[PDB]
Amino acid sequence: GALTESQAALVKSSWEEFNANIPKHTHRFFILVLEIAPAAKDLFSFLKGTSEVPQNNPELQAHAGKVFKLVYEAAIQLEVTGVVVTDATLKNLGSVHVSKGVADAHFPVVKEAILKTIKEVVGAKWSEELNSAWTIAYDELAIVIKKEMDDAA
Ligand code: HEM
Ligand SMILES: [C-]#N
Repeated sequence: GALTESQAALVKSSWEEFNANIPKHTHRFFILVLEIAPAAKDLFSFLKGTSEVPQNNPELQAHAGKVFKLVYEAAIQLEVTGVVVTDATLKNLGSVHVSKGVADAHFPVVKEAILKTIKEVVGAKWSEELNSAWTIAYDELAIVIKKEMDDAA
């Protein structure tokens, strides 16, 4: 689909819609995670010892916000430039996932959880053209982190 001027315009618009509600969209995101794979719970410091996903934990929120920002920035960078750029951050990202016990087969867990999360966020505006646009941008960014994990291992 490439990322036409028209597709980019579609991701920006839908990201703005997400940040518009972080405590919601972020706790939703962790539930769609534990739906797709329950075991994942022992991994997060702020989920261990708990029984349910904390709803107002600042550690949790600041964590999940950072995750979606990174996927959006990725899509514009693809329409403008044509690529996703690897920096210091994405590399420190890759280290911390390894310390914590995270693997690659974990990644379609977090993707579906994010496409389903954005399908929920845009509702009727949803198009093929948009699904195509966030699918392209996640896949392009995941390709880049998995790359830094394998490197931190
Ligand atoms: C494009 C895809 C992904 C993005 C953009 C992303 C982003 C992030 C960020 C920004 C942090 C916090 C880093 C810090 O500041 O110290 C982090 C932590 C973490 N990540 Fe991910 N991530 C991705 C995929 C995954 C996957 C597939 C898993 C596995 C379920 C995972 C599990 C974790 C865990 C356990 C931590 C530690 C949190 C703690 O215990 O405090 N991530 N991630
Ligand atoms: C990362 N979640």
